[PDB]
Amino acid sequence: ILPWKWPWWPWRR
Repeated sequence: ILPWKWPWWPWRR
């Protein structure tokens, strides 16, 4: 599944 190195954490935007 997708890795875990994505940037800009995903918040309740």
